Amino acid sequence: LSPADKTNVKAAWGKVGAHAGEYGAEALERMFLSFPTTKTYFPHFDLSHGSAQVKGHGKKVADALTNAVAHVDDMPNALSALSDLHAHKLRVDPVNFKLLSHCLLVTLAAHLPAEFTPAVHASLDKFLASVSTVLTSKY
Amino acid sequence: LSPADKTNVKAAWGKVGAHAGEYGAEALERMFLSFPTTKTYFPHFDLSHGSAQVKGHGKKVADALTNAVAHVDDMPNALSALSDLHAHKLRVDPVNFKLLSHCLLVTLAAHLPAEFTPAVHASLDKFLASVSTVLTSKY
Amino acid sequence: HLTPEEKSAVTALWGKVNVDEVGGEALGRLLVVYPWTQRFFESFGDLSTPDAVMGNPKVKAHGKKVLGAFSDGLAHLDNLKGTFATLSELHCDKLHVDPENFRLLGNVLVCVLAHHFGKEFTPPVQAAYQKVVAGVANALAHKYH
Amino acid sequence: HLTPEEKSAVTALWGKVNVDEVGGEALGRLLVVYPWTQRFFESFGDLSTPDAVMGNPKVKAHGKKVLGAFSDGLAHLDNLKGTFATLSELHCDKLHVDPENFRLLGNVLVCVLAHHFGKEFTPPVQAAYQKVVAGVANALAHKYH
Ligand code: HEM
Ligand code: HEM
Ligand code: HEM
Ligand code: HEM
Repeated sequence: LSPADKTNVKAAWGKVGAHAGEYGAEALERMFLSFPTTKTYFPHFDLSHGSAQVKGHGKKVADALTNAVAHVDDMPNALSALSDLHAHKLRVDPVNFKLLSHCLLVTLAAHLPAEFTPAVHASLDKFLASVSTVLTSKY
Repeated sequence: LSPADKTNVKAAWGKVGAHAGEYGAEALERMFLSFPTTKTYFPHFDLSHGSAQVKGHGKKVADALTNAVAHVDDMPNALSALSDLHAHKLRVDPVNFKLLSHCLLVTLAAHLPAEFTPAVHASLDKFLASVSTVLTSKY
Repeated sequence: HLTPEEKSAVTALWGKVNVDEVGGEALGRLLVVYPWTQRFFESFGDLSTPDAVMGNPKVKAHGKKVLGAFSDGLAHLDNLKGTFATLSELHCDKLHVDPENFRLLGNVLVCVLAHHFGKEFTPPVQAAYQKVVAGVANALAHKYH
Repeated sequence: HLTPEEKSAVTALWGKVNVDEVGGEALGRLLVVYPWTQRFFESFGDLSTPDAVMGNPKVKAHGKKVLGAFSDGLAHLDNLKGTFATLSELHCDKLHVDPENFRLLGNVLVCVLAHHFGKEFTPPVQAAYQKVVAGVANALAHKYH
């Protein structure tokens, strides 16, 4: 990421703060409804609105993203274990990372109107595409 | 790239040898006919079959790929100048790098039947996707 | 392809949309977020900064035309191919825009609606709009098929 | 949309295709080159190495069925949607395969044809086949639209 993008991502994620988990759970719910093909990766999950399993999983996704923001210059190393899980174990189709990234952007636009400027939108899209590249690196 | 992929790429490119330029020109011709949208990036070019301009440009593409094979562990540095040209100056749509990569694979399959094994096909696809990632890095 | 509930939810929200500003914001954000799209709009003027893009009068005026085509599509959901026939021919044969970019603009429009309506742009409301933008993208890419 | 010349070039080359081996090679290479596709074929057995994939009898047998559907499509180019109606329903509603993978298989098949015919698989011949595989991919993705 470029210095301008790093600064935009750190500033936007700071405003997200303690609500990261909530936003993560909402992004997953938006993905399951808009793109039903993504549901096949979670047969062992309760996928109903306001599910405790979706809330719990949304927190884990958000924690991984918060750790990626803090380690923005060393993302492949910080997310190494997650790459093995998604690519080797779960065999997640790479197109699904784009679908989740889009749903996270929609979630942030709906909750942070003053923060979601065109410049910040561009930086967050670049950050999520970098995260997706690391998670599919084993392919 | 993994050690297995590096070895496959070096062995397949060694067999290509002095015919790299010819294969580069053929890959471009295959791209222009199969995907006519790509022609808009070359209005100043003679795009007819057996064009001297296409032959000359095919040699430049092949030389850049040969340099990438020799600097496989340091690809972002070796291809840095080409990233600025394609992304900042020419504004090449990222989808076009996938279209050219596919046409190069078709060209190699038609000229090297004994060399184009499923394992070598997989390694060459990974190498071309790494080249494409570097050339679109400025986006 | 839309259930009666989904159709009423899309139509209700669309009537609240400020056509004079939503279109300009969607087109402007495509140019900022995906910079390769700027080569098709060189003749629009100054596109050097995000603020110059959003404030460009030709970007705002063109955005109104784009949203007008989307409004036309919502009025003829059963016949999307017929409603976008000449527009498909224009984008393909004259402009040579790769069809992947139609999906990107559709997704950017979804982000702009979420930004303008907040909590009113609920997950079932988004799901119905995703069906609409995918249909519009597919109808625009017909002359390539 | 294929020109009469393009239609005759595709049909002529297809008559030379060894159905018993081209299909197995195209399916096998998809599993090796794009490893995420392997999760849909877990019940096929050992897929751990490229040699195990290419030598798998269930991969070879299934490949013949895939090529059979392509042959059916080439016989009904004017009505691709009708020819792939039930197959579209199967891949979408029962298997939940992302439509992007239909394009990938089409491209792998193009590589396999170039490998089998060499210099006979000329750039105009490839151009006509690219239109066919894109048409087949679009007809298979209809039940999603
Ligand atoms: C932004 C991209 C993503 C991030 C940061 C992310 C992060 C995570 C994390 C942290 C875990 C838990 C790992 C553990 O507890 O050991 C996880 C699990 C998982 N992820 Fe992702 N993930 C992402 C995208 C995806 C996508 C696109 C899919 C598929 C649609 C997916 C499917 C799964 C599944 C199935 C599991 C295992 C759930 C379980 O069995 O408990 N992930 N992910
Ligand atoms: C494998 C990926 C590619 C490689 C290695 C590659 C390599 C090159 C090289 C070495 C040059 C010449 C630079 C110079 O002389 O200073 C060049 C020029 C150029 N490339 Fe690429 N290129 C690739 C993909 C593409 C694609 C996909 C397009 C668009 C469809 C494209 C369009 C151009 C154009 C328009 C020029 C300038 C030609 C001119 O005005 O003379 N390139 N490329
Ligand atoms: C996906 C939804 C899209 C719709 C509904 C759409 C609609 C339109 C409409 C209605 C026009 C006006 C044509 C006229 O007045 O005769 C137009 C023009 C144009 N569109 Fe699109 N468009 C879309 C996507 C795109 C994309 C993704 C690009 C390129 C990135 C693009 C580039 C253009 C250009 C360059 C023009 C001509 C502008 C000029 O004459 O200066 N469009 N579009
Ligand atoms: C794009 C061209 C494709 C064609 C023409 C095609 C055709 C077929 C055909 C004819 C069948 C047999 C159905 C039956 O006998 O009832 C089949 C089954 C299937 N296809 Fe495809 N297919 C294509 C792509 C894909 C892709 C890309 C995937 C996944 C990556 C896929 C996964 C499957 C699976 C899992 C089955 C069921 C196998 C079983 O019952 O064990 N197909 N396909």
